[PDB]
Amino acid sequence: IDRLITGRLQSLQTYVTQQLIRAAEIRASANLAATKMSECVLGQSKRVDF
Amino acid sequence: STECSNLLLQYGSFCTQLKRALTGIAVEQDKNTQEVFAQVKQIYKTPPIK
Repeated sequence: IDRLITGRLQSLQTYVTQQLIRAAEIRASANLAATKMSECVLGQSKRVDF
Repeated sequence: STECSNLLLQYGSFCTQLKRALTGIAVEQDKNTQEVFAQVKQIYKTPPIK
């Protein structure tokens, strides 16, 4: 039971770490989308290829 | 090692996860190179007179 507990705990920790990294990437993309909504829908943008 | 590989098969799918993560890392670097330099459609050429 201790061996199975160690294995399942390691699997759960690996899943949590991968979810944290993916959530950081998704948060960066959401910040980019919020900046695009603020600068291009609510006004006119002078930045090239933004 | 046959015996060590057979004992490694008793674990989970840990090494279909590290291989899958590093492949996604390696593919992402080519996207990083493509996004920065390949911003031009046609390969322009300078005139001989400078």
